[PDB]
Amino acid sequence: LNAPQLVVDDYEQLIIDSLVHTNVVSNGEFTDLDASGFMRPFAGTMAYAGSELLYKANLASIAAAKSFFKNVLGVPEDTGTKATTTLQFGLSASLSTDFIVPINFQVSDLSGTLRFYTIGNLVIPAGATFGTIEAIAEDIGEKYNVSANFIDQYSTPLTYLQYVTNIRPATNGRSGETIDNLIERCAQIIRIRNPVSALDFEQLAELTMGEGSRCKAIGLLGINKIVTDPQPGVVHLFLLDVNGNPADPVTISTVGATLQPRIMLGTRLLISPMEVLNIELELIALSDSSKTFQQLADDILEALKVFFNPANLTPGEPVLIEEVKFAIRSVGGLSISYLQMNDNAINIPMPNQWTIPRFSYIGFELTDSEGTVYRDNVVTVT
Amino acid sequence: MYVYPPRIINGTLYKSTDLAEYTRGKILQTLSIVRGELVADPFFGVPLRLFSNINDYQSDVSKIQIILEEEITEAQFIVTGDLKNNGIVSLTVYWAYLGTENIENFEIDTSNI
Amino acid sequence: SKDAFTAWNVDRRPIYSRMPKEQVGTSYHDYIATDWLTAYWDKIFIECYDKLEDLPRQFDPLQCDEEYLDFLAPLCGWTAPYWSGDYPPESKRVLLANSYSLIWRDKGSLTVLSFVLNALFINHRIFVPGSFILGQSQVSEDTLGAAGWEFEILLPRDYAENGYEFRLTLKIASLFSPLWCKYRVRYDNL
Amino acid sequence: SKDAFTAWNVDRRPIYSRMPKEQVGTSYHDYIATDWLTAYWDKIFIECYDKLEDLPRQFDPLQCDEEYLDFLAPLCGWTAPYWSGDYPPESKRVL
Repeated sequence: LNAPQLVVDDYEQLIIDSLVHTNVVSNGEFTDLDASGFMRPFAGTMAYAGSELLYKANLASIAAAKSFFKNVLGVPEDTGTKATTTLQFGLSASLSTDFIVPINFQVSDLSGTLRFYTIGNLVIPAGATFGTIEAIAEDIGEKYNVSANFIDQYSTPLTYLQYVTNIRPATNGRSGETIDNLIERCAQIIRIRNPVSALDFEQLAELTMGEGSRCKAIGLLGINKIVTDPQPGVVHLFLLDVNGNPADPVTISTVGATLQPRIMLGTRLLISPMEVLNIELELIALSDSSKTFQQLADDILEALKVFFNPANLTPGEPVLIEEVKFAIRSVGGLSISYLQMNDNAINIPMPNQWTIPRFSYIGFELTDSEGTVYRDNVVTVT
Repeated sequence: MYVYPPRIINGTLYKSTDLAEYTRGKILQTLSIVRGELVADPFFGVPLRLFSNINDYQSDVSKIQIILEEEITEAQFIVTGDLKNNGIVSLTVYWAYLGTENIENFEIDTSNI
Repeated sequence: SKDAFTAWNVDRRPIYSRMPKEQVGTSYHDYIATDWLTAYWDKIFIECYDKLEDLPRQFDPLQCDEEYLDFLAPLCGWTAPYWSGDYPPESKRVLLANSYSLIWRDKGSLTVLSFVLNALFINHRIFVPGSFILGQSQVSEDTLGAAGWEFEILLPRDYAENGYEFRLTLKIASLFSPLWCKYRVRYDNL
Repeated sequence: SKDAFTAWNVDRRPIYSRMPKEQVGTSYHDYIATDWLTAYWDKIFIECYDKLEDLPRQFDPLQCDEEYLDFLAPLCGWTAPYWSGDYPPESKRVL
């Protein structure tokens, strides 16, 4: 139900009520309520100590909730992170022995306001002219987050040490966290879910592969990729790489290494490259002279590049000539008269469920009301 | 917040989280602007009278004190004037930040730029 | 008007330490009765303070005390069919500690089922039926294959047929194995 | 509080040139950060100023840019088939 209140609303009321109780218990014989009375200092001291105790109880309940978040939920409470960077120390000679930079070496910026300290001992091996180690800020706060090469001043010289810098910008410096951020971070843990359907299985793969890539998940499709032979507990994944090409073995392996700990018991995950069917277009259209020929060609080319973008294509689905005609006509300045897709004027069905279209060639034949003819051939392959 | 004097420190504008040095920057901004300098507010700024004999040399001190009192309500200001030898009139502005109770030292002062 | 730290942590008399003393000769601290009367309330307040200090520990299933395990179980999503008072407290600690990080996050996976079974001290092997077993199958003629939605839980001979371990692992498999998968609990032939 | 002519045409810093300068040592012009922070805004303002200055030119078909011929077409009364977007830019100017 509702959250109980731990603190007392009014402690003077508490003192008063304990003194009304001194009267009630004694049957109307204890009638002194002022500070000069015997009971009042005792009651007031108890009330004050109790106020401290209840404040500590409130703090303890808050801390218990935060401890549940940290241990059970796994969400630490951010009360301030000291920014960290990667210092590089560059020596002025190739020493025959190991150069030891001791722990807690202090470096600073030009102003001297910001001070970082190395978190460990730097051991530059013999014959090595530089070495890197992580350093941490002196205090929490966002003010320690600086760009690279701003943390270079060191007041304590070392022999053979030429320079000290930070190759990385200092990051992860925060002064605290509001309760709402902690609550949303805790709630994100509960929302964690494994892919169970085709769609989220594809989304998990595309997130790993990168933006511009596609995946397709087919159930019960065996290794041989035979539709008439269903194989129980099998989820075939077909991947199109970030560049639009079928995924290379490195991509297959890195997607598998990411999705293997996510399949449940009794499921076999298969990953295969997707297939591409090349679409060749020939177009004869009549311009309305509202645009130049080159502008029309460029606009149609961009519209078809968007239409055949892998993200806009569902693999295994036929390429409808009506949809291509609509995509071209949506440019506006033309009127399509003839369109041929792969030397035909019909829809192109795909050989199997795991083939995505990819258009590679278009032949422009544009005409205006004046009879001027603009001919071009654009090869869109990468 | 960005204190008055625009200085690019560590690649960015000097942003401070302490209100005492921000108030000090406000005092410096008010004293560094002459009435009429700004086009948006040509009445903001201290009134400057430079080339005149030193007879009513406390009136401008009082005016500066009043202007500092009205503009900056987070501090208490006392302005004193002294006459030097050649032509120098030495103004001393004693200010205390009401947020704090003791004098607050700033670490940007010791830093050399 | 003492600082709380001295009264609660140094003196450990949050009430008596706050009693008047400045006027020596006649003060509350000058009479032993004031010390005697406030002793019990100081002791009770200090006991409650120590309990409150230890309270954040009590929300950590690993380190906490056994009285809070059943209290924390609803917070981790464990209830009557999944949870049980009969569970050994060490198993309760292990199950509660890894509920959000491993169990509910990846429920249905082999790792989660094996982790739950190991938490209850049930030695087991999860075996997917297949035509090729690495232990004994021969390379020249045996064929590769898999079962699909089938698996088995094989237990050592130390456990008795349909004993505590068999039926406990049956319950755990029902609660954590995917519902559409066919499973069987058998004796490990190794 | 200086005049527009100086700030926009001579200084070409319509914002920075207006920052107070009188109190030497501690003033906006005494710190280079003030010059750096306002440089982009002065650049943008001067670019728009030059665009606005050339704007009256852009309404002369002979002198305007080709981007304004299609904009000036309805102004001159060319919307129906009389006008075409495939017309040569020079022919558009003459018409």
